[PDB]
Amino acid sequence: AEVNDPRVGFVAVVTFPVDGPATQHKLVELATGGVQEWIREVPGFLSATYHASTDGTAVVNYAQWESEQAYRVNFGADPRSAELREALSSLPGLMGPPKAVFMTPRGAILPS
Amino acid sequence: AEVNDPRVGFVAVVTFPVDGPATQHKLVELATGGVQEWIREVPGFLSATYHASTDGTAVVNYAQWESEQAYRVNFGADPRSAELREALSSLPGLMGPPKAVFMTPRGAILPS
Ligand SMILES: CN(C)[C@@H]1C(=O)C(C(N)=O)=C(O)C2=C(O)c3c(cc4cccc(O)c4c3O)C[C@H]21
Repeated sequence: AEVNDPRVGFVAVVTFPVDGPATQHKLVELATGGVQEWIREVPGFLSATYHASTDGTAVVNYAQWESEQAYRVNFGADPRSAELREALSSLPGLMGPPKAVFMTPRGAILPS
Repeated sequence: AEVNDPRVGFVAVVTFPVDGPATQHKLVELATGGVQEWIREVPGFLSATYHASTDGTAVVNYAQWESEQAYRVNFGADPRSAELREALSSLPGLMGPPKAVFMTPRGAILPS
């Protein structure tokens, strides 16, 4: 969604510490895989964008949801979220567990 | 811009540690209170979205840029960037200097 779309009620920013660019590419490919297609159809899901840090040491997911309740009761309650968490957090090359920060959009500066 | 617009070549995620929700509100209010009106017309600036962490301890900015070159040359190299930093650090309730992570969008999941 546009970053300041009013439908975006909740945002998760998840950071995965990796040992380098080869692992960053694998992590992204696995996360945006094809078998993660079910996420697209979860009620309340708006977007998940994976980024590689410029220094090769981290992959960051910025994800937009309609609400915290949608994220917790529709994605979190689904058995596939536990499956995906296991898979991503056990890929070889990870230097620690993913760290998530949950947050609400409160203001935005955009060009006119 | 849409999170997966291909024009987004460079992203900065800046985390401001704060002492609770009241400071969260005051910092977003400051950041969107006109101190950075000038940024809207900077070439290559796409957006700056400020969010309050749900735990009350940080304000996070997700900022989209057309390229790292536009960010460094049209933002970082402009003396007004430093004035903006100084304005945001002068607020009571900040608990440390802001932390930045620089990154490139590499994959996305959108709805359907
Ligand atoms: C490893 N998986 C990928 C991982 C793990 O471990 C944690 C965690 N253990 O704290 C986490 O919070 C994740 C998280 O919040 C995720 C995970 C993927 C994921 C995918 C799409 C949207 C979205 O919002 C989201 C997400 O929030 C990946 C998570």
